Amino acid sequence: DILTQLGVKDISKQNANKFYKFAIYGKFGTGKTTFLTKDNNALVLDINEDGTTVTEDGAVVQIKNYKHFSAVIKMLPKIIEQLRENGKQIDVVVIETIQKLRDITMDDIMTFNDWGECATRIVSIYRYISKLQEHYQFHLAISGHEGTIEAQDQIKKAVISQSDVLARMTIETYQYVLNAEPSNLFETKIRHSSNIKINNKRFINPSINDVVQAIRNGN
Amino acid sequence: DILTQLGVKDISKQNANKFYKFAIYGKFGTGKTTFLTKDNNALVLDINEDGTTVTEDGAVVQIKNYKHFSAVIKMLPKIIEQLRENGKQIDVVVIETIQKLRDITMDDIM
Amino acid sequence: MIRNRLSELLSERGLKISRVAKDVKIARSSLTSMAQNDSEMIRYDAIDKLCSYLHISPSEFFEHNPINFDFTFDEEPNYKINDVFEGFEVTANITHAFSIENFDFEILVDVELDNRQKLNFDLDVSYKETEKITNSQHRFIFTIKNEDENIGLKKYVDSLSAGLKNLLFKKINQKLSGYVSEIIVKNIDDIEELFKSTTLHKEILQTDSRLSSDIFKE
Amino acid sequence: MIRNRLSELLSERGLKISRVAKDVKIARSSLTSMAQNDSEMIRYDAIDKLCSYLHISPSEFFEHNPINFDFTFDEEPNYKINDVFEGFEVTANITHAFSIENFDFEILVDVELDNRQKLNFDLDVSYKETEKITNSQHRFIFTIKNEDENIGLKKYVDSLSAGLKNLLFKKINQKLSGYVSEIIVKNIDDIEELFKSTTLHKEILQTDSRLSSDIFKE
Amino acid sequence: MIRNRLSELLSERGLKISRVAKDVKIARSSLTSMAQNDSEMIRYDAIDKLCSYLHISPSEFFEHNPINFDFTFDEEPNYKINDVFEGFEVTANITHAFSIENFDFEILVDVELDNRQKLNFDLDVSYKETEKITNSQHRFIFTIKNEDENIGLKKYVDSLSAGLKNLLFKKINQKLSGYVSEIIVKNIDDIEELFKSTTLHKEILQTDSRLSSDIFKE
Ligand SMILES: Nc1ncnc2c1ncn2[C@@H]1O[C@H](COP(=O)(O)OP(=O)(O)OP(O)(O)=S)[C@@H](O)[C@H]1O
Ligand SMILES: Nc1ncnc2c1ncn2[C@@H]1O[C@H](COP(=O)(O)OP(=O)(O)OP(O)(O)=S)[C@@H](O)[C@H]1O
Repeated sequence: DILTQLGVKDISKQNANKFYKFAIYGKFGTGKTTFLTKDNNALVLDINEDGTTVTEDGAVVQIKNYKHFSAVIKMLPKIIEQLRENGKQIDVVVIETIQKLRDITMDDIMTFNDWGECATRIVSIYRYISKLQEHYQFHLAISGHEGTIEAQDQIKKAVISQSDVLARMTIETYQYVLNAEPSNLFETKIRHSSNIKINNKRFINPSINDVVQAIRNGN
Repeated sequence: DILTQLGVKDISKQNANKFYKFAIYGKFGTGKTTFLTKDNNALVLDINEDGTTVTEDGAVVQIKNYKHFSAVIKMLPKIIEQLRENGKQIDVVVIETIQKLRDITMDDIM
Repeated sequence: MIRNRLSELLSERGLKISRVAKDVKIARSSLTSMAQNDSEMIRYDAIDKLCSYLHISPSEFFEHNPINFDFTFDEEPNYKINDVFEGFEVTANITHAFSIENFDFEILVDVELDNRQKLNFDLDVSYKETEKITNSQHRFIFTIKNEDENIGLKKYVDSLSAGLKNLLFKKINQKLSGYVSEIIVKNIDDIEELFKSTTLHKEILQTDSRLSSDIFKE
Repeated sequence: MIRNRLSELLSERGLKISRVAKDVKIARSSLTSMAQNDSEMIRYDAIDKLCSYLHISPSEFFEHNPINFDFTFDEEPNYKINDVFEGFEVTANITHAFSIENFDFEILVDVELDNRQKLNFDLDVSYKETEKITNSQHRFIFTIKNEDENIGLKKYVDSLSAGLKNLLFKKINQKLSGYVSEIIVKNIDDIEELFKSTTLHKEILQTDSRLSSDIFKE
Repeated sequence: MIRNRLSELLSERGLKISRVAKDVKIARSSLTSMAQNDSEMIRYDAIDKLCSYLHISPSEFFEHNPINFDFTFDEEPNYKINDVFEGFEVTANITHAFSIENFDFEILVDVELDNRQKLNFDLDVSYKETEKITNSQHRFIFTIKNEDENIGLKKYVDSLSAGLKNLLFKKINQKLSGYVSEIIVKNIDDIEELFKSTTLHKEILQTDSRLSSDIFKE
């Protein structure tokens, strides 16, 4: 089959159960981690930080070194199988901070040559995670700090391009709502098929499930 | 166990008895130290100051030098064991002023 | 056919390779290679030191059989290999890097009897499938197309002692693995992994191919 | 002690070295060296081709004896050599070039039995005379000084088979000839002939020394 | 086996190391090392000065026993080490830095008798656990796998005098500690503490491993 020999594949079947990636950038104390772990079915790879207190249930692994980060990503297939074997439910893998990934990769490589290598490390990680993402049915989520998400463009470009849904979480009694509605002041994008229509792009008390259901089924 | 070999651990068990850290910033004379030592079960590592008068009971250690600060932190495990052995109850370790930590660390690096 | 019997003799007496090497003053690496039939030449000194040490006559050390087999592989094989792409670079699964549409060729075997008379048997071997022995390693499997015409070859093979038969099977496989691996490495370009580094060519050379046929049963 | 029996087997069957080399496809030079016990290593292929060709089991090809002898030569010998002049350059008679006043040293021999037990015998060897085997060639003759103390060594030597004994005598002589020749070449400077050219050093190296003693009778 | 008896003699007479060094004019550091059996060579002058000072004959100074033991460690051991992470940098507890999944190897011991005859015993040693001797220091514990086959070795060991036995046990342990420590330091990278500085490699070298087995009881 010349079709099979090349990578050509049908879209209707590919978009049916696809596991979307989610990037959520927020200001301080906006409860961004709450959203990612609200489903209580998450594995949090936090970096030099411990915000697992807000989460009620799940598995959390502290990352203290770039070497430690490389190991967990390489053995991530094996890990997911064990937590599921233990009966723990993992549907989403979360990296707590993109800025810390910049800091750790920089230490490993320690100029624009250095910055380009740092970008190369970041792009390589996403490609590796994605091939496993299709294999193990795990949603990926990365979170960062507002300062658009704060970082150097080469990274921002890569993150925004690859990310399916990019959202900004803000608090508006006070209410916690995720707003992905288009806007010049802040940049947000949710990907849905032509037939699917999002009547409301702001979600109050949001969870990863609710977003998934909105992007697969009618809002 | 690959899980145990890495640091992956369950959250339900970790958040059950976790000891939370507390940062309390206040204006002058807002009784901020009262709150921290109201439980009367506290060890106050005050820095170049003495506000232990508001507290009723507990243990207070004056910190006068960066070298003194390093020593108490390094031997803090041993200390907690002794005060508890004496029967004094220590459940919270308090550093009176973050700005003084800036001042002392700056002297050490200068 | 001829092989050293050192591995069997040491096992029965229970002596370990390390102790024998220390006493007979022969370097461990050489004695281990000679324990296997891998070495091509043996120094007269080694034959006497070991024979005096294990109170074994030279007869016992070597097993002989007048039979002798020869294998020749076609200079021009028919091979078709189709690149599969699919990002092999991320996960090291050879199947993703390349797929063999069909690889078939002929191996000519001459079973020379003890008498001067010799018999000629011609084997045609074709690709069947790529089995996955372990998650990280695979073994290409090739099956002989014509076996009914060459049934007589099997009668000569099983006549050998078990130790000689195991040696012959290693020889036929080692050559096959080198032949097929060398052909593939040329047609497919190497791909280096993102995350020490294992290039595609190194993985292909490591890969082993074992013939699956009625004639050879072990 | 171990030697190949190819020279004896071929002689009894009457096959010439040339015909055997042509058939077994082994180069004449290698087969001739292996016919003598000069070679140090033998290739497994050679053991089988010859054994199948002469219908001989591997046992027959090798002769073994558990005995084992070792010889060590003194690092510091006592040697006095006096130049004779007398125009050696014209006629190539070594005696004219140089004369040995006295060359004496010790050879230490350890006769290891089949059992772990070993016996030590110490031989003292001295220069006696330079015999003229032919007009153009001479053989230095050295005689063991103490033989009565080392009579027991002789009892172990004659216990070997004739073929092994001839091999051992070649080994002791080859080493002695190399030892004495190397010492002399250094002390005496070379002289080139007027009238291809044969320098004194080349003649000294060619010269052979054979030990003359009761212990060794062949 | 041979050791100096200076430590015992001085203790019975009650003389302190400092006074003896001042009188015999021997530097304290050398006399202390020689008080232990650590030194490898002793100067003739030291043997006489001390012997005249303590009215002791040379016989008394040295204790001798014709027995002699030899230990050889496998060049290729089987070792698996898994990094534990867990922020060792903060608290210096080796266990946090690394964990040994399994480390096993063989030590070959030759007990040479007074007679030329020697006996060979082969010991297989494996990792068991890492005991914590003190809060800041740990001692890896290794246990001999096969002891029943090597019961005879124990009969030779306890035959020595207590002073010689204590010396032999120090020698076997010092070598083991160097062997295991050197292997681990290579596999695990060093980690420097935040708060003089004690790197991981320095701590690993300081760590000592002591064999725990029935054969050695002291
Ligand atoms: N015609 C349209 N009407 C309404 N909304 C639309 C329309 N086209 C796109 N959108 C919105 O934009 C989403 C798709 O954006 P994309 O097509 O991925 O944008 P793009 O600019 O082509 O790609 P990048 O990756 O963002 S540069 C949809 O899910 C809607 O939210
Ligand atoms: N809970 C309280 N209820 C009533 N009065 C209080 C309370 N806490 C503090 N005070 C008053 O404040 C006094 C103690 O003030 P401090 O605890 O010294 O203030 P602080 O802000 O912690 O320290 P500084 O040195 O003034 S910045 C008490 O003696 C009371 O007069």
